[PDB]
Amino acid sequence: FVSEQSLNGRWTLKFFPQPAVPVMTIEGAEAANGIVVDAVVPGNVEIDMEAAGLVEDPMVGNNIYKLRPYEGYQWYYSRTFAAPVVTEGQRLVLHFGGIDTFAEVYVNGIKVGSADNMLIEHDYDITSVVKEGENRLDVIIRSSVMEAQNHFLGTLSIGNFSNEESAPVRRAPSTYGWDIMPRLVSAGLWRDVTLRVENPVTIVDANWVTLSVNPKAREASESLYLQTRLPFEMHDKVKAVITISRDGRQILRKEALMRKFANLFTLNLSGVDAWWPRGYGEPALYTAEVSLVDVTSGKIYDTKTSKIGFRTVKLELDEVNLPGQPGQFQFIINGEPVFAKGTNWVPLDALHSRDASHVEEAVQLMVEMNCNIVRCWGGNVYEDTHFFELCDKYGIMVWQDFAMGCGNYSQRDNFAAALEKEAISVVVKLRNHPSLILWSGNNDRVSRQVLSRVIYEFDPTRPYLPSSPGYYKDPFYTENPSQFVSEIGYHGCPNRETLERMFNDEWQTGRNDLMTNQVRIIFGEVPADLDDFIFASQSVQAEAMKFFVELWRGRRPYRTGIIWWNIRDGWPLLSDAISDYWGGKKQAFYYMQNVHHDVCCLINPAANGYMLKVDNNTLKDFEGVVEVKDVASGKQVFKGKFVSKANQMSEIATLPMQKGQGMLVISYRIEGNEYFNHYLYGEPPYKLDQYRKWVKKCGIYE
Amino acid sequence: FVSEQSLNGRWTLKFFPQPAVPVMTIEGAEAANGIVVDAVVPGNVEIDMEAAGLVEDPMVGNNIYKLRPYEGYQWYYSRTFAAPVVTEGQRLVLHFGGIDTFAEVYVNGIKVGSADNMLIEHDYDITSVVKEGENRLDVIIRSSVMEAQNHFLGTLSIGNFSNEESAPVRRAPSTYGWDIMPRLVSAGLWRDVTLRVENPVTIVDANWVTLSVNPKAREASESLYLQTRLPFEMHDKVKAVITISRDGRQILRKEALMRKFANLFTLNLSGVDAWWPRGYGEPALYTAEVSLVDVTSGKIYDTKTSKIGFRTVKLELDEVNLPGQPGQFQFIINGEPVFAKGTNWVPLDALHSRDASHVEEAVQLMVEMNCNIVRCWGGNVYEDTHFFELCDKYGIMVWQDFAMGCGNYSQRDNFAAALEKEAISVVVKLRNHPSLILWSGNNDRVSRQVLSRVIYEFDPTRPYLPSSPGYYKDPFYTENPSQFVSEIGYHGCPNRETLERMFNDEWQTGRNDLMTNQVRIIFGEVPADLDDFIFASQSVQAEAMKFFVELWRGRRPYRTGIIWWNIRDGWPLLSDAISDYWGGKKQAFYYMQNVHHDVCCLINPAANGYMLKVDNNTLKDFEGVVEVKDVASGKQVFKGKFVSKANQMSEIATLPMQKGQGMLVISYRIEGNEYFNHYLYGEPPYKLDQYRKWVKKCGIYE
Repeated sequence: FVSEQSLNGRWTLKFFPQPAVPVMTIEGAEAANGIVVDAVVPGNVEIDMEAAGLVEDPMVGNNIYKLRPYEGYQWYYSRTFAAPVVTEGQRLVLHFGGIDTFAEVYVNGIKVGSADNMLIEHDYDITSVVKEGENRLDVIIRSSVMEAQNHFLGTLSIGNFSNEESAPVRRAPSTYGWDIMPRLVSAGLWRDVTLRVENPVTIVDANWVTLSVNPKAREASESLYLQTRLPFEMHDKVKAVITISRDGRQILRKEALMRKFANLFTLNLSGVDAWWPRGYGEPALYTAEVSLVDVTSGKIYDTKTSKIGFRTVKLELDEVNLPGQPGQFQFIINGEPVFAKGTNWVPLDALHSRDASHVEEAVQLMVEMNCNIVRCWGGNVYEDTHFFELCDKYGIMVWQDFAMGCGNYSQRDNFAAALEKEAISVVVKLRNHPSLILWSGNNDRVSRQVLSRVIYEFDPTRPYLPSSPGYYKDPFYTENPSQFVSEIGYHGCPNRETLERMFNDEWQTGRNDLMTNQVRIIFGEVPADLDDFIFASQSVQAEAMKFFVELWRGRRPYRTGIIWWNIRDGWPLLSDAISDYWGGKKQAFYYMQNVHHDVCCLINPAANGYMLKVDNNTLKDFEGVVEVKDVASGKQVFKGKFVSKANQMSEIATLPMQKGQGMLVISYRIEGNEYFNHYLYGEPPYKLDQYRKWVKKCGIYE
Repeated sequence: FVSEQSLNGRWTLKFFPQPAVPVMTIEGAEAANGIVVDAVVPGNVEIDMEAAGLVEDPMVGNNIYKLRPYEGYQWYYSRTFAAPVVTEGQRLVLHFGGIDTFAEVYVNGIKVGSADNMLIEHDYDITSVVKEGENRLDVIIRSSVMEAQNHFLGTLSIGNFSNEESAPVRRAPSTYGWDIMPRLVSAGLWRDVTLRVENPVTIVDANWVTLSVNPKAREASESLYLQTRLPFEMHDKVKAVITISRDGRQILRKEALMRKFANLFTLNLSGVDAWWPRGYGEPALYTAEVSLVDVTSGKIYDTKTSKIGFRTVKLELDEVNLPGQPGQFQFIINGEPVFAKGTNWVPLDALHSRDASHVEEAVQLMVEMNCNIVRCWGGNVYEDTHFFELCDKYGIMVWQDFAMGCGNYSQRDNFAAALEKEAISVVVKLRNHPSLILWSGNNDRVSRQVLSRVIYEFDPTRPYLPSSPGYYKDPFYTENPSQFVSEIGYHGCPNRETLERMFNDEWQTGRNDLMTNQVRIIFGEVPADLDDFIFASQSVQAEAMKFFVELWRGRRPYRTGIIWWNIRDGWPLLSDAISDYWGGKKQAFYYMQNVHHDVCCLINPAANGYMLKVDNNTLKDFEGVVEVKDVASGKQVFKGKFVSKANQMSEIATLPMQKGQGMLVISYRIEGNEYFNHYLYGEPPYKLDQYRKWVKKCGIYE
């Protein structure tokens, strides 16, 4: 964009209870009896009120329930802005990255738009209403909860675990409450507000599509679907300048005279690397830039730049074993069947204006874990562009769920038009990121028509799948027929430092019972000491998660992927996450890390023994040695060389059954690098002090 | 509702020919040159004009054809009403139970609505337009026939037996003419007009769904889908009070704090009886009441009460014998396959404001007949709530056809939006009646999309079936393959008292020939005497109907149901009904009554004799004796005991073929109760005097 003048910073926020007739004008907003405080954009209204000392910190104890009255409040944002320089023919666009949710937008007392979706951007042409000098921007938000009473719900929209208030509105269903995730509806301008100046000649969209890729020949066929705004007097007088580069070095430069507003450019490239997920290769990214330049004067009218990756994606459905069942598929990246291992992406923060501050660390948790895939939960908002940029950079594939609740939705025209608008917005915005590999829904009007037609018309290169949503050794897990398990979870108690900071009735804020259960089956009794209960509850979560991934990794090539719930909490809570809201890595995080390795030696239970395997999630063969040794006595159970064939599971040896309870060490070395693992044999209940000494003498985990 | 002030009574009706430009304003209505007369609401405009002596009685002779000019007239209803007490926050709703059809509704000279469907209710919020003191209500109806010329018809909408004027409008197709049913379009406010006052806290809908039922254990799982209007200041401060009772005794009382506007309550009940159709058990009904009560003050904001029945319905489709053919299904009520026997429901009156006055007696005709099912014809209007209440009370299942004509309809957006609005209105209004068991239609845009999507979203507990629409011993009836015959009919001449009251050209008002035919095949010659022709024509209809039901009852379990056309006339006419418009029971009515018994001994023709059967449409076993005796000579053909197994047909004996013509008596006694039947053997033509003596000496029918 020619000019991007930010409107972030200090605004004026006036809040008041919403009357029977909602306030939708500036006159009623300034006449209403309310409280005026300073606000920060981007932000949440609860953050502004806590800065004013009007609400307590909702992250401690039961303070979150004290935000209940504000769900029926209205929120009046207002600020003054200076009008940027607009010459004749240019357009001034007021850009909202996120309005939660129902609001009337005014510029100089003139309504410029009416917003009704918190998950998509909002752009309003304010060229004709802006004035010279000081201008006025007013946004009057009304109660999201009360808007639901403007709709009549179908039978199948009531009673589902999704809140009925979430059914007729386009908002993140998690904000209304889920499992233990607490109700925090909130409101406000939770993303950037900016002013954009566009030339009469401008780029509307630049769609990059990888037609084909030959990784060995270092070649790729890349298409550019360029749509521009082009006055006819500029036809045959503007040229498009396409530039592909990597690390400063220019790979390709193509110029073409713009004779029409929409064009397709096919670039056959040489000496370019393919984009691969983690383990299967390098996440090669190339800077793709297109510019509209005047042929005579050289004036640059617009320029769009993004980092793309040459990659092809295909979902291979298995119709021989369980045809059409959830999980009977496998991702084919660059013609190679990949094994998916990763986490489900939950909200990063109940106050979603703080999501961007957590994106960096949260994605890094997947890097240390070595996740090659991540499934963004449909109950959460759509993450912004920077999240996908990090997944592009670190080679983490993205499975994107369209925002839906666990329960049926409307089948009428009004809700379909709102979902089509949302789908077209999200698809066009994200369809150029190589990390994104799959759209997912869940004649049901939303998934089997509206979302499918949008993908068919705006993203034909990605698959669209409308489906797939006590003792960890129970047949419930060990005899699951799903080639690709999606949401597998287990509860763990957060670290003591997180407990003493977030905090009976406070712990409840049968799920808390589930914690005490799992410790009894594994360790016999519930430890009276708090520190002993934390280590025991975290060790149960650690072994259970490790067992799940090792099971799927060891049953390849039938098993094709495993996504687990989850990697990080979005609120200081007692849940199934392996890392809490403040960055505390629980005991499970380290157990899984030694199993998500590119080449991992593991043990699976066998009929008359233990099966020592080695899994390879790369495209190269590896040689090494592996040594199995009982922890307690130190006896060597197995030691020998192994060949890890590329992109497959390899069986090494069948170990004899050990006596009673105990632990085995897995010491294997690859190319001079030492890697470590373990296997808990025997039958529960175990002695907690014995399991503690096994971990300590193993010398792997603290 | 807090206040229901009726607006029924005397109105002011001004009628005039509709100009080229239809009158749609109060100013043009009062300026038009017309006639002003007193009117009665609810009513039909023809009834008001006959009270003024302006039209003759359209029930005598050819007077109905003199109402032709009024089809192009406009009708201007007008009255004054006092405004009920409305406090701050309350809503005043003007309720129309039925506007026929196209009208502009004005309150104090301000248009509050525009109506375009005579089959559904119309509600308009007149809170902002009502004034203190005397108010004005004006309804300007225009010509329904002329509105059709505002549409272009498809090829398949022209030429069908449905009138082309009925295709593009939402009106009862019967009003335009059907078979001999005469054309009487009519107009007016044919149902109640009332004023309703709603609190800010009010009940929008209370959907009762029987999830499951265990008749033996006297248990049932009942769900309540409650949708309310709830100001946020009332959240957590209003409670819902649910009460299930029967005959004053309270069965269940549940209270729940209203924390959101829409909720699902599941009630697991004990000591409750299931609802059964006639014969299969008791029509147990329970008073289900929900109220919104202020937790502090105890103020009752709203209360909705209705009688429900714990019942489950399933349509078992036969895909082995004739897969997908009409009639190859059977109703499963409470897990039991039921045998359906009943009548088709035609209009109760061509002037439909008189329907409510006939509902009581008409439903009683099905009670004396012992019908356990009734199919409301799609050419008729949707009956009101009281009709379904009587079917709930007397255990008569209801098969509801969506209002459609025999012929294809439009496939464009305008007609689909009008039908979706009508379907959503009718379904939400009737989905709580236990007697209702089936919705029926007939990629055809109406049945295979619009109606189906409405049922899927607003009534998932009931089946939706888009289909099934000379000598009575001709193979045309005796070799019909339909397990469930739906519209089986036969003509009979009404009683003499009905002829001398309704009345060549008058009798015509080849169908009248059909009467003279059927008497010739059965009795040889056409009786010259009128009384002799009436008895002969009614006896033909009586034996033919009796034969049809006995055929289906005797071929169970393959045959699953039989609905016959029809039980009652809606106008003094010569038709196939077994009871005329003035309540006169024709000879067929009594023949069918002795065959619709819960346990009926009957005879079916066999290959080399007669098959003596006993049918059981209950869930209990019965023992008795049966005696067969020839009428003319008095010889005993058969006598012995029989065991009637529950809910099945049982063969008793194969009787030898009797000589020549004659009649058999069927004298069977069950639990000390005497029941009677007969069988006409031989081959037509018969002597009418001989058949008369057979009936007289049989001692069953007068």
